[PDB]
Amino acid sequence: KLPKPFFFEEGKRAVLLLHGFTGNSSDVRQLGRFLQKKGYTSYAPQYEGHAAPPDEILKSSPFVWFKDALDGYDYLVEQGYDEIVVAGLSLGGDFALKLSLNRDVKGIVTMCAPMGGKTEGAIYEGFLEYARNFKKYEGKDQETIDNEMDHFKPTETLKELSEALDTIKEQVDEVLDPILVIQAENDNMIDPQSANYIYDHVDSDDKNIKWYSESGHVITIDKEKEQVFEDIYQFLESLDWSE
Ligand SMILES: [Ca+2]
Ligand SMILES: [Ca+2]
Ligand SMILES: [Ca+2]
Ligand SMILES: [Ca+2]
Repeated sequence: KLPKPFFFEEGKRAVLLLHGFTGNSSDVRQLGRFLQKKGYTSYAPQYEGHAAPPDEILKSSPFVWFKDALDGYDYLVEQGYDEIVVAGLSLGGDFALKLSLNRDVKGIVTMCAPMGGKTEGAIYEGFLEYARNFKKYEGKDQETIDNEMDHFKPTETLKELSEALDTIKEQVDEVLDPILVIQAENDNMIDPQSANYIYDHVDSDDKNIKWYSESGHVITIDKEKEQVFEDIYQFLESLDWSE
């Protein structure tokens, strides 16, 4: 079965966990379980068309995915959690920054978040590989996979993604809330210098950047995830919770 949103309820301090483009809640589930062990509630929404056949992404848009993130914040509030940190991986880190401008958060965590909308190379190739792997997961024979990929047209989706990222980069200077910026030094999906851009251009009064030298882009599931989780916990413990 494909992943679904999760909601791990513990104490009154809550974390909204946002996944990346073509990702899903499985990329943040271990972080959610760690946060639960430490007493924090977490909710991980999923973007429209994700955890589903890749054509559903082509029929959706980043505009909807950001609304899915906002809906996740609003779901936490409806469920009784008013004090929320937003933590996002990759595109979700961009959405975490933008969400902080649209909803009241106690803090922001960005994890390998890109700055700017370059899609040529790694993002484009990653999306095609995601689609090919999904069709093999569907049990399709090789001729069917090959022919469907000949007709898979990601250009409009990647253009929308690029424009959404460009817009968020121009909003970074509006960010005010406490922030932890996390980045893998050896990221082969985005420019790791994005992390310096975020750190230097937010207007937050409380900021920290952490680099990890042995992790790849999906840092929440890779070889240093335990240290990443501990660094997130120490950030959360430093914030202005009412309880
Ligand atoms: Ca409830
Ligand atoms: Ca600006
Ligand atoms: Ca300032
Ligand atoms: Ca701090």
